[PDB]
Amino acid sequence: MSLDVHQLSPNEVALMETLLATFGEAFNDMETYTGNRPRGAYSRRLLESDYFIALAALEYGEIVGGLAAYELKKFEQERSEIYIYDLAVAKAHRRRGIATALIEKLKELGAARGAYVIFVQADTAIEDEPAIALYSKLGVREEVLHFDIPVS
Amino acid sequence: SLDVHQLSPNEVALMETLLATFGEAFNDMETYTGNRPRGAYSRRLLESDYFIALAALEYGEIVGGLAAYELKKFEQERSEIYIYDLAVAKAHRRRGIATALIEKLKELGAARGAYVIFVQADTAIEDEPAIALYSKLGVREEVLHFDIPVS
Ligand SMILES: CC(C)(COP(=O)(O)OP(=O)(O)OC[C@H]1O[C@@H](n2cnc3c(N)ncnc32)[C@H](O)[C@@H]1OP(=O)(O)O)[C@@H](O)C(=O)NCCC(=O)NCCS
Ligand SMILES: CC(C)(COP(=O)(O)OP(=O)(O)OC[C@H]1O[C@@H](n2cnc3c(N)ncnc32)[C@H](O)[C@@H]1OP(=O)(O)O)[C@@H](O)C(=O)NCCC(=O)NCCS
Repeated sequence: MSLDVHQLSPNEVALMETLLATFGEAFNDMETYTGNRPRGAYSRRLLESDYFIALAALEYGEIVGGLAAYELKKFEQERSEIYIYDLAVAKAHRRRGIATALIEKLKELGAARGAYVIFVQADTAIEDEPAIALYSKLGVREEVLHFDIPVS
Repeated sequence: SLDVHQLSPNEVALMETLLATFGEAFNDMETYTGNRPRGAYSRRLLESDYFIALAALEYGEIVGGLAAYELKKFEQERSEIYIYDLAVAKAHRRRGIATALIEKLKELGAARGAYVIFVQADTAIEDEPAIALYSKLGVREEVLHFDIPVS
């Protein structure tokens, strides 16, 4: 395997755009991830922010997977946690340890940031158990309730 | 009536009071207050533009509180507000306070381009008021939560 797990820099908005296409195909929601892409300026400032983390997995120059996460600096104590928002690997490239490699990279990035934990919500439907099997091996599962409150 | 407003960088002595309010709603007056950050640290956090701290007052004192994070999305120029903790003092429970905190967050989320506010709710019997409050302002979905150690 020639896998390269790479943290996107502010100098790599172009890579972020391709990663969005990887997310779209993997989530079967191309319209959401590529239908109204941000401007380079917006994407750039996000990449040079203190809390946003974008990882890309590459094979011979091709993006085959990636991860988007947010570092949450806490208020009750001097500590931080990393929230994995999106994580995806291209279909032809799955069951090969790419997602594991991405999370392993996020761990060593987290330890360098002083974060004490990484957490991620797993959807529960039929499409999910590959991710659930992935998350169950790395962390501790707990069943919670999620609510989407609308904003006008 | 009620007074819900956002905390400011030079309201750290009030944030630290809100930290205590969390400690009694949650019954863990040691995680939220047994190891509080430096005075220096907490203003840095309040001066940040993605962290949102809300305190509900009635008569010049804390009854409710909210701590949230604005998540600027990468796929589109939009934002999502993640409520991390929402708490109301027990003495003043069931008076529409938690509702007023979320309504305030809606108005500020709109001024940030936020299209949704999401919040997690566990399942323990003590948390049925939260689940009830949340189930009427948003549609529920049952998900799995995973805590992965950085170790
Ligand atoms: C979930 C996903 C990222 C996993 O990618 P991946 O690179 O294939 O995962 P890995 O190869 O590292 O697999 C790691 C372990 O997780 C388990 N696992 C992964 N996929 C599995 C599957 N379909 N079925 C059962 N177990 C699975 C296995 O234990 C695997 O280890 P193993 O091959 O040694 O048995 C990929 O399936 C995907 O992109 N799905 C679509 C989007 C999605 O669900 N994202 C999650 C958002 S949180
Ligand atoms: C959940 C909590 C914040 C609600 O606070 P609140 O100010 O009392 O709630 P509100 O007054 O605004 O209630 C609004 C609606 O929510 C529902 N609700 C609130 N509490 C309820 C309860 N014990 N039982 C049933 N429904 C309840 C009702 O529909 C209520 O409207 P109503 O009184 O007119 O019938 C509060 O109970 C609390 O702090 N609990 C402890 C901590 C917690 O669970 N936090 C959430 C996770 S961070």
